[PDB]
This record gives sequence, C-alpha cells and structure tokens, in this order.
Amino acid sequence: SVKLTMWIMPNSDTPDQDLLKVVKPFTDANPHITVEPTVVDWSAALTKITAAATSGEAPDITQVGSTWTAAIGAMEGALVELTGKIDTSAFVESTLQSAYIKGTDKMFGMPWFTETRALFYRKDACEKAGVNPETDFATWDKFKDALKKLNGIEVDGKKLAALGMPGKNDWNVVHNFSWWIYGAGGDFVNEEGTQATFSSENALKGIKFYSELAVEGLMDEPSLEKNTSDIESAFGDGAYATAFMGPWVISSYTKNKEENGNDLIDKIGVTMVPEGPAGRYAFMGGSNLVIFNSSKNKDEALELLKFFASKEAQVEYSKVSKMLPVVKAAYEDPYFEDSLMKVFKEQVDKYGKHYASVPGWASAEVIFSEGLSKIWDNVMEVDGAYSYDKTVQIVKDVESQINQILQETS
Repeated sequence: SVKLTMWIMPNSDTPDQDLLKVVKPFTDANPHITVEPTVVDWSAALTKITAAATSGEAPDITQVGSTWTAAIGAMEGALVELTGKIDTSAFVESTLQSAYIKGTDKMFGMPWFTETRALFYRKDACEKAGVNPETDFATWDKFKDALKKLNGIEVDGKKLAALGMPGKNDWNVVHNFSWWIYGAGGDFVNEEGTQATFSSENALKGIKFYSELAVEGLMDEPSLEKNTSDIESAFGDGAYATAFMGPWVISSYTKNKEENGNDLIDKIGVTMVPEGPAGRYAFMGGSNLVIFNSSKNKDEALELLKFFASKEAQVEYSKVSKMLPVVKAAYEDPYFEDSLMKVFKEQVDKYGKHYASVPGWASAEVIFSEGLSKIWDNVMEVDGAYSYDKTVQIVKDVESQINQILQETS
C-alpha cells in the first residue's frame, strides 16, 4: 500500500482531523492509499518547504501559499511539473495565474482554495446615517463620503467608528493595500513581472487615498494597533460601521448568534470593494497544492490532487476551512450562493487580481510589507508629524530594493 504524506498549514479549527474527514471518500474508494497529514505553521512554512525541496527530504505533497508556487517551482528539480496533467477548464480562471511561473507555460501548482476581501457594513448604521448601501459604496469618492456620514454615528447608544482596519501589527499589511493600488491604476510590479512599479504616480495615489483615511479620522484609531482577527471580532461585537474582511467572518458571526444570542449577523450586509479611478480590482489569496519531485508515488499523489479539485471535495473543504473554492462547479452548491457569500463568488471571479507569480515574489512581499508598515507609522504620527513626502520617500526606497530582488531571481 501507499502512504501519501502531506503538509498542510492550519486552515481549519482542527486541521488534521478536518482534512482526513474530507479525504475519507477518496481513501474509502482507493483503499490502497492512505493519507497522513502533518501541520506546519504559516510563519516557518516557506522556510521548511524550501529546505525540503533543496534536500530531497520532503513529503509527497505540501500546501503552499499561492504566492509561493513560483518560488518553489523555479528551484531546479524541486516540484513535479503539472502542465497538461490537470484539466484547467474546471477552475475559476482568475485562480490559475498563481499556479504558473509567469512568462512560462509551466504549471507547478494546482489551486486548492482562494479568498478575497469584501466590504461589510452595518445596515442599521447606514439607515441612521442616511447612507444607501446600494449606491453609496460603489466608488472611492462615494465610499469616503459615506464614511464621513457614518463616523461617530450612534446606534443603540454605542458610537461607531466609520471603518475598522488593522495597521502594521498584522499579517495582511500588503494585502489590505493591494486593491487600493490596483483601483488607482497601479501595481506592485510591471506586467512582465521584471520591474517594480510601486513608486508610480498611480500606486502612490492608491497608497495615499487609503492611508490618509487614518489622518482624516475615519478609521478607528485603537484598531490601527491591532490585527485582522481583532478587527473581525470587534466588528462582530458592533464596533464599526464598516470593515473589509474575508468570507470566514460570516460563519463566526453566525456561530456567535447561535451560542450567545449576538444578533450582529442580522444587521450586516456585504458589497464589493469600491471601484477606483482605473476600475474595480480585488485581492486574491489562498493556497495551492504541489507534488515534490522527490516523491516515490507521484501517480497516487496526482490522483489525490485531482480529488481535492473534485466538486465534492472543493465544496466540503471550502466549508470546513471557511475559504472559497477554486473550481467553478463548486459554486453550484447553495452554500456559495446565499446573499452574502455570492458577493465573494462574484468578486473573485470577475475582479480578482493575484500578485505576479514570479520566483522573487515571496521575497518582494516582505519588503513591501516593511515599507507599508512605515507608511502606517507615518500617517499615525507615531514619530513626528505626518508627511506625505515621507511616504513618497519610503515608496521610492522600496522600489530600489524590489528591483534588486527581481534582478537576482530572473
């Protein structure tokens, strides 16, 4: 018999058991294959995977952050090339980009699940404030006008901040700026993926618009010291009129109502991110699966990957992980078509934009995160008055470092 070993990151409440429940139909139907998952923490995962690819001491399969696929796939002899082995027509088209090395036709990962961030809002706050969510969040300028009407609005005796979002003490620093940069007509790197474009006029327009929401008082100031999970919890206890969050919060708030009677879930809606001057783009994240070239059972490894891309496994794993499926047929399930979830379905499909899938991306993201962290410090005036010129200098200094990374990894 064949024991497939698989590394996963912590995607659900009980990672190993939840994965094994989803694969039980596969191992029941293929009794000569067993699946042995091992959990690897997110912070050290890329380090451990890179070391396994280099040393040939690897599991058969590992989850990767979708942005890591090119980094690992570019390592000589690291991964099984999947080009032509997966039916790509099954996948939401926007999710496939991260599975390839950009500029090549080489597919080294299979998309597994995805996520995007949407704009959640308090319906009761909007009615009280005179905000119509069917129109007033559609564009940057309308959104900001709505925030002005919502900031400090009192609902059931509690004063709400207009927008709750984390600052630099967080793991989504870059991801939360991404769609502002895109909507302004900017990007982190050029289309070819070979030059940084983070200091363009358009990128700065997006960075300035989003970060100065803090200078203008429209963001909850205490929350800028906190992280994503804190903003999700606080919104779920009614602290903010709006917040940009992933789809997993719907389950959390639904559970809060079932267990504690917390009716926040009945007072919220969700809409797509506001369109910027250049159009509507949204963040895309998530994870892919890869097969190590050192695997002694690649045929069985591939069969497992294809199982994870089957409709039933996509539905079931997305439910338990609270992520979004990457296969089109999974969105036929009513779960992904309810009033809130359907906004996420539409956004990832029609407007999702993934970071360039280049081998240097993972290294570049750390640099972008450091720079945007300094921009938060700047707008929050932690060390002197806010200076937009300081943001410009930070972004130019980032641009230089990114170009050196791209030159090394070309």
